[PDB]
Amino acid sequence: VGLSVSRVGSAAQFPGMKQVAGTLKLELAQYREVAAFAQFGSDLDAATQYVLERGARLTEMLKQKQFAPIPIERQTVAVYAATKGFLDKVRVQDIVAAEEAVISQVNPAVFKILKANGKITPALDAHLKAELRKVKLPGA
Amino acid sequence: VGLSVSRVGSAAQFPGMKQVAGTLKLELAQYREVAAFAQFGSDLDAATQYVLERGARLTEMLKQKQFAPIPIERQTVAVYAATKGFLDKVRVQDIVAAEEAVISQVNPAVFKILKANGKITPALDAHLKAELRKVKLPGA
Amino acid sequence: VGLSVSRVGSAAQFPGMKQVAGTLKLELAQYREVAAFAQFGSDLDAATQYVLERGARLTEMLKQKQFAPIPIERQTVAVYAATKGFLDKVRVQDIVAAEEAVISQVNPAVFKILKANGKITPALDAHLKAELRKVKLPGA
Amino acid sequence: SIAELGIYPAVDPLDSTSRMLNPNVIGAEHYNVARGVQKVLQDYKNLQDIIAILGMDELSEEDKLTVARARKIQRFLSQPFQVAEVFTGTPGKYVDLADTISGFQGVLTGKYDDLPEMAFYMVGDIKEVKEKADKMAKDIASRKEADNKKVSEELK
Amino acid sequence: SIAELGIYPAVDPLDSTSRMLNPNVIGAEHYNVARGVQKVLQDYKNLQDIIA
Amino acid sequence: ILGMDELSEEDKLTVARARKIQRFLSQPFQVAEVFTGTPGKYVDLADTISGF
Amino acid sequence: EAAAPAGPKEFTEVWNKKAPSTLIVPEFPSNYTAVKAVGEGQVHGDAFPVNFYTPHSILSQAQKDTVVLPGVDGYFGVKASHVPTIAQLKPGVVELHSGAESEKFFVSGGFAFVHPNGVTDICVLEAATLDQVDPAAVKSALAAASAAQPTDEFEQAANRAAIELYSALESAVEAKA
Amino acid sequence: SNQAVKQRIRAIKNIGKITKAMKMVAASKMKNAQIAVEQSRGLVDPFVRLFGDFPAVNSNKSVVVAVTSDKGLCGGLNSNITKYTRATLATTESEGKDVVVVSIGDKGRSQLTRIESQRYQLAIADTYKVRVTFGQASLIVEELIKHNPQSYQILFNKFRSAISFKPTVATILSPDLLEKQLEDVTGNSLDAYDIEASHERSDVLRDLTEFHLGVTLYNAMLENNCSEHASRMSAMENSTKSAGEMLGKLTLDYNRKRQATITTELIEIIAGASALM
Amino acid sequence: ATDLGGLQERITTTTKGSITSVQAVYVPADDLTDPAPATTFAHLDATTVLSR
Repeated sequence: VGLSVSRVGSAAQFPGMKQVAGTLKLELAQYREVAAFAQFGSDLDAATQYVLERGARLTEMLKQKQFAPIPIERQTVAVYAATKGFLDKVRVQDIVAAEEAVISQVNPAVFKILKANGKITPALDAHLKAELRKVKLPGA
Repeated sequence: VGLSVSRVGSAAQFPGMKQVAGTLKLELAQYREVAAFAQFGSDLDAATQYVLERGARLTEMLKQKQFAPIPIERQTVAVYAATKGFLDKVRVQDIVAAEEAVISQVNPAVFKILKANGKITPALDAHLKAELRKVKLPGA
Repeated sequence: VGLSVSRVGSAAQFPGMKQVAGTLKLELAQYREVAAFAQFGSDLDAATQYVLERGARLTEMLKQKQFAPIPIERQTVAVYAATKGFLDKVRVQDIVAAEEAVISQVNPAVFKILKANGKITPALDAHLKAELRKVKLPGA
Repeated sequence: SIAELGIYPAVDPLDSTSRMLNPNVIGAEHYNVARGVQKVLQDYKNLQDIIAILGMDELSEEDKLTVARARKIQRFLSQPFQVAEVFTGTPGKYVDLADTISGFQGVLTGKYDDLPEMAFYMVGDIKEVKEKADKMAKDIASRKEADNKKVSEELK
Repeated sequence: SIAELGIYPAVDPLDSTSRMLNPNVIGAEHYNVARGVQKVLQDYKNLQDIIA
Repeated sequence: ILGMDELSEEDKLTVARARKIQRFLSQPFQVAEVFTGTPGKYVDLADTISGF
Repeated sequence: EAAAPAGPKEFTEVWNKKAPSTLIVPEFPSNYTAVKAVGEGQVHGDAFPVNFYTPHSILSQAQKDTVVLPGVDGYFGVKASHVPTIAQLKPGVVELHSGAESEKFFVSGGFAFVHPNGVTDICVLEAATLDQVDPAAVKSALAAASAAQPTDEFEQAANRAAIELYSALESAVEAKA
Repeated sequence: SNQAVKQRIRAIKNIGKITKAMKMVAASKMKNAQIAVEQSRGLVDPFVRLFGDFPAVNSNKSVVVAVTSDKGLCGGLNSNITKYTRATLATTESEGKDVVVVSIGDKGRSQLTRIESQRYQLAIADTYKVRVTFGQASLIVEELIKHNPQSYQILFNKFRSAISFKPTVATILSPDLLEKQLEDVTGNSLDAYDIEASHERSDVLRDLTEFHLGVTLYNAMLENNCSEHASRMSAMENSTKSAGEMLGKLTLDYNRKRQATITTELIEIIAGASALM
Repeated sequence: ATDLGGLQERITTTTKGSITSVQAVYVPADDLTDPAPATTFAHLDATTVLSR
């Protein structure tokens, strides 16, 4: 993600993805800076460990399986559930199932208005904050 | 000793030298790999350190002055005297005189039947087990 | 100064400079030995600490502006003024202004004897040591 | 790089060879001293990376004895040349072969762990390292009184 | 590098690939074991610049 | 690695002067006023030497 | 009786004639303290220097005019030019007055020295002040301290220390203002 | 040859990250261990104004203590007080006394038995793993008074600043075995104090010397721990600097070999084409 | 050098006017001693580094 460039993607992506992907790529810009530093997890500052844990959340969030491409609204709400709150308690081993859980258990009428409007309106933002807390996450 | 290969294997080896050679290879393989940490001689670990000084005995064993090839019986006796631990008392820096003391102080009738028998027979591995103790080794 | 060599000009330098810059390149050598090991801030031996701010004075004495060459007599007095300790305890950000003070205040008949003899004669260094004590160095 | 260290003649001792370096040609103690000097220098060359990136302060004691003896025999292999005395200022030092064997055996066994490193730099043999040691340890005590002027107003 | 550790066959686990490594083909409970083995060995390869 | 109040007060002044130098090197551009609104400013040389 | 003048002045001598010269003479803890015990002054009238110490904290370096210390022979009070006293303290409350206001710490036990220059040094281990103690778990502990009498003298001494600490912590928690 | 340089570059570029990381880690440990050290500095003062400071005593039995580090990436700190403890053992030993040598830290047992093997009798280690407390220092003190000496010498590096660590020697005397004898100044210097103990002066001096040994051992191994962190923060910043310089020279040489490689294969292709055409 | 020089030597100040050329400089393989920047930099009188 540090070496792959796209010199078009400034105002050539999904607007609901653009609301979130700036934060996602700036959180990963700190994780790639501190990652190879703090390979050990013993004696850590409370600011560096937080961006380490966030980068480890986003890293397991972005990986997906083969021959199953995701619609754009579903990955929009998955990166919204990752770069906001709603996932800061699942470890790393369960985010592969936790994004599937937040995809499946969320009332899927948010996807239709997300896809038709194109962006995250504040009404849909508030229903998306509300819809993401009632998801039974498989972190156990 | 790492990069040196022989793709005939031990199929074309003198017997008896084969009985000591797998051991010599194995301890040299341990001595090579627990090295690149031997610069820190401070922390005595007593499991790696025995391996390090044993491999030092074996590495000092295989040094050899030129234009004087050794007969194969004296070679396998000199390696048997290091892989059975007879030389653990002598220091690292003084085995090339200790091996010469071993070779010139055992009876010359050990080799006359080690060459003829082809391998270290059970009627011989306890003869020289006692012959290797009745000689004096230059080192305390 | 360590790499810059000239094995052909040695028998081709100004004999007044040959006897005062034989001291200059050796004291710059020790300054090259101290600052290449004591950059850690380990300890000040208080004699190697002397030659660190002596060699810093010889470096700042050897700076020069552009398109302003100096005659060889006004060079070897500024090297005489620095290696003989007359420029000592002048602060190192004054020596550009201080070696301009040396050449300006020393009697111009000094440079006329030194150019013509080509050599700091015994009658002159006793005189030139005097004229350097009567020098209004900046900063005192 | 050996020339950039100031060691002249800049002979790499771990890359120069001879067919006379044979115990049946030059003798036993000469060949043994030469192989011991090359063992110390190789053991120091194998310690260059960790000395560079971790510091001198983290080796073992036998390692940092090896480093000190190797820094002694690196300086001791240098020598002032009689054809270089016109652009150096040092007199040239023809060293006899027995003097070289005796001095390097002295540094190898440990008779000279007490001298500084720069006592060995650009000297003839093992007497001149001790002469230069007292020449450079009288120099740190070389502080005389009153500046010895006799120049203030010399009469005519 | 697998061979001078004495490991035979000296097959690099993090360089040997197959088209039979789909979960559709060899099943999921084999593919998960293989992917976990590769994950563990790659993280050990990352930790070897500290633990050496 | 240590903190903002670790260093001296002259270091505080070096931080303050450099942070207002880093902002004073910024400039609104006359060609970019069509999509940033604020008019651009052609600064002469005699003004920026005096300002800095 | 005074036949061995030891000290950092004189350790320098025997060290400099017997240690290698690359090491300077090592420092000593007396080089880091400014205030001695027999020296002149540091009383000036009414308020004397009190130094309250624990291993993990410094609780008072300020000048106080009277200190109430809980010695093993009872709570005594230290006025300005008090007699020099090395006093072993039992579990009790230390009151450092300055006027109307005072700081009351309950301590765990540990000595308190008064020096011939008026410098007072309270040196306890755990100084748990009275507004951070609970009044409920003290009885839960001294109940077992009253009940348990073992066969060994070691836990006997531990239980006696337990009851003399907990009983003193009783008397200084109900009768507080 | 031209690939092994590309792996050496990645190795040195990773070492320049690991050492920068642990430089920041040692800085974070140093900034919060300095807090405990300058609070622990208080309690050592009443004992050194009450009992004085007598290093050069005529003890017939001594226990020296060299307070070293556990992790061994400190940079000449542990061998500094090894030089100091072989200098102070060559200062008191001139009269035929018994000396016990103990050490706190694994870098003490690995560097004290090299200079002296027979008097070394005890190795305390794994001290700084969780934290350093006073119950731990007092347990170490009780295991020191398992022997019955007339003096105790503590060797430690005192955290003067983040740059200077002055090696301090600290002395404690056994109570009436040597402490009452060293105070006799035409009478005594301790008779001015009125003992308010439950028992006599020898028992309160025994308890006072145990408490003094405990607080100087606690302060000694706090000062040495945070000076260890400061020398690690300064010793991994001369390490990442040298690993950046080595990486820069490796990148320059790799670029030279890269350009020479492209020219070499290009010249061979041109020669093979001109040998036909 | 001759092709780059024949381009860049026509960008001068004459007596009648001047051409001032701002040239975007790409550095191949992040190597400043590669012959295309090492020949291009011999002509440049100023560098204007735009950093992220």
